[PDB]
Amino acid sequence: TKYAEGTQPFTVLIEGNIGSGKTTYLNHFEKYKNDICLLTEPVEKWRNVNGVNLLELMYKDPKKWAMPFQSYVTLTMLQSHTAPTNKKLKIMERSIFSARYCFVENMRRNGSLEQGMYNTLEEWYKFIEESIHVQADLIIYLRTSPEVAYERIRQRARSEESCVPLKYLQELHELHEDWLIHQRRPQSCKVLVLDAD
Amino acid sequence: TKYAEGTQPFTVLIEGNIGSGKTTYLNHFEKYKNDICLLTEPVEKWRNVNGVNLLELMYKDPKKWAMPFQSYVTLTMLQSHTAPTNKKLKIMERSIFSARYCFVENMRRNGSLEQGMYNTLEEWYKFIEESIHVQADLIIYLRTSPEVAYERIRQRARSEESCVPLKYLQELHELHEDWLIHQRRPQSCKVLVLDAD
Ligand SMILES: Cc1cn([C@H]2C[C@H](O)[C@@H](COP(=O)(O)OP(=O)(O)OP(=O)(O)O)O2)c(=O)[nH]c1=O
Ligand SMILES: Cc1cn([C@H]2C[C@H](O)[C@@H](COP(=O)(O)OP(=O)(O)OP(=O)(O)O)O2)c(=O)[nH]c1=O
Ligand SMILES: [Mg+2]
Ligand SMILES: [Mg+2]
Repeated sequence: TKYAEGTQPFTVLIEGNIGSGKTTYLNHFEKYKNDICLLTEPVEKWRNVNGVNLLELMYKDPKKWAMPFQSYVTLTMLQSHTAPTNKKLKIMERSIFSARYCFVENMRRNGSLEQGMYNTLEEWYKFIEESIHVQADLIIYLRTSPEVAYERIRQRARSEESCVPLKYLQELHELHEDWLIHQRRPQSCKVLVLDAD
Repeated sequence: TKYAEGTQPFTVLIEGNIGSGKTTYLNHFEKYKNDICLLTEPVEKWRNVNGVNLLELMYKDPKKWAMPFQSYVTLTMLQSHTAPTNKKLKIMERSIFSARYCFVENMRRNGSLEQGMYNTLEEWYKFIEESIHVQADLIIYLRTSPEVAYERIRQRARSEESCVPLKYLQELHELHEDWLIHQRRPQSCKVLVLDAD
């Protein structure tokens, strides 16, 4: 019997590249706060971990900070996945699955995460699967081109993202495609594709 | 309810400094193994995580590797704490508590863990406490002098531990005292103190 098992409503995960408009899309649901559990913009947690900006530290020095940063992403997603609600609907920006299948995998490929750091994160994912219930009934995938993602990133202008290269977003885009369109990853529930260009 | 709640027998934790004799002490129960769940020598997991020696890497480069290493230590302890058994007694070498209250404390103090890494591990520890059940009925404390621990470490001669100085063991000793003697930490059930010198 897993933690939070049987405590969760029908759950929708809002996914897509950085700057695909996940927060914008979820903002339309806000007037319905009373009926829907909305867990949005988890990045604010990562930018301020009791005063520490892990997002900043990660981009400045990935070979040292990518590991703690992803471990903390994993935690905050878990907190949101397992958060109690009395409501019939929960909608989340991001999920433990995108952290794992896109970000962690990409950082393994680019060498930000050495094998040992990758292995530790992966062993955690496996234990989490056996011990903690992650409700997932629908994923809405905001599909975008890397060029479009890139312009939104620049317009929003997060200081931490000011050095994010187009190639990185191309890498992440394909990984979202692998996961949500080509079913290269084990995880499976309904996916609704939307054009966010 | 938390993961593993109501699944665990009376649980004994064996604690003490590096080289204090936890495994040696647990060896005395080997003939009772069919009636006691015995989880010994977790360092063997940390020396080989699919071929990666996390212990070795932590000691060669703590500013980089102490974080992922402590994260994996935490995981493996948790795997042992929550492991199913039909036996009426469980005895474990180490616990999540000594990893948190002794090793992580010391690595933060000596600057092996930056605030960001420290904060990440602590946020995990907090969530684990909410989500995962850790059975703890007795701690047996194999109390040693740092000097004797040092001798035993040198005799055993783990290559990973070749550069461990007496000062490090003195530091850990006072953190074991702080927790198990002075009780300046949260719970810790009853403690039975043994002279392992
Ligand atoms: C989920 C996740 C985000 N990140 C980073 C990428 C971004 O710099 C930042 C937030 O990314 P996103 O999770 O994509 O959030 P966003 O607000 O940028 O998305 P949108 O514009 O569609 O609303 O965190 C990781 O490094 N690893 C991760 O696992
Ligand atoms: C539990 C723990 C151990 N360690 C390290 C210290 C040691 O080098 C190694 C194993 O230490 P110990 O957990 O003390 O195990 P041991 O086998 O050396 O003890 P004993 O001789 O009493 O049987 O792991 C950490 O770095 N962090 C931790 O949280
Ligand atoms: Mg957003
Ligand atoms: Mg031992």
